[PDB]
Amino acid sequence: EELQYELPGLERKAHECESTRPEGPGDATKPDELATTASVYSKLMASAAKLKATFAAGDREGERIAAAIRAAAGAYQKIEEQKAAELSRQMNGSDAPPPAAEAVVPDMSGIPGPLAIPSMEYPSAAAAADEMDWEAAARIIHSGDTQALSMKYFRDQWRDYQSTLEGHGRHFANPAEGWAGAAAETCAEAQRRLSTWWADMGAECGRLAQEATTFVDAHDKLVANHPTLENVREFEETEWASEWDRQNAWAMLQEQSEDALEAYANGSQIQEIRPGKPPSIGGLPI
Repeated sequence: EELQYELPGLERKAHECESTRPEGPGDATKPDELATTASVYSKLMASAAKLKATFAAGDREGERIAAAIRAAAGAYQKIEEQKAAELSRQMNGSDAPPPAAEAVVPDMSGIPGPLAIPSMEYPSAAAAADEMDWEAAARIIHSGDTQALSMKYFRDQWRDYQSTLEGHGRHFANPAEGWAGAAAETCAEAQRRLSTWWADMGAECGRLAQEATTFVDAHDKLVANHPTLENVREFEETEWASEWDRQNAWAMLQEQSEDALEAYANGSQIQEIRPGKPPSIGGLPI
């Protein structure tokens, strides 16, 4: 596979590899102060943080491929000068001895290394959630955002970032024009890895959104089935026929709360998002 290159084509490709990735998802706040809510929330935030840090490592790799491409181009530039010099000495009857042919493996030595992906310890829920009083729980639920709008926006943002990252991957998928040979194939391979990984990162965006969806759906259901703060008022303002009736009411509402919180604990269980690091290009042959 004979070595062919077009130096501007190599620039264009290094340049595409440096394409700015659009700013990612914003942050989010908890819908309420329930222990279950804090637990699921801190998990989703931890996944989001892990993804953002991972994406930053990805960026580093794009820049490394660019630098590798430019190192190649630099090497081909030297080859081009030698060939021209060699052709000149041959044509102007120099008859200096022709220089020895020495292959040159592009110099990678100044290219930045892979980016560290900081360790984040993933939060773990309570083995058995605390029992709660229904008025106390209604208060906690309804003093927050019973619509979990922040979390829902967070969910929307991550979901929609998936297509961004898939799009971003395509900056890498195509090999440079007019480049052929071992290095070109190696680099195309590295690009395919990085390009494919970005698409995987997009899919992880999808997975985080599904996890968030699972959470906000569960929270919606919690708000719907749990006694309301208005139920607290209504319990007081209601003229109860007898005290016995009143106590059965309290019990019923208490069991409503317990059942809703139990369903919330179960239904909002989510799984850790563990994205793999990006591929790191090595160095090109010659």
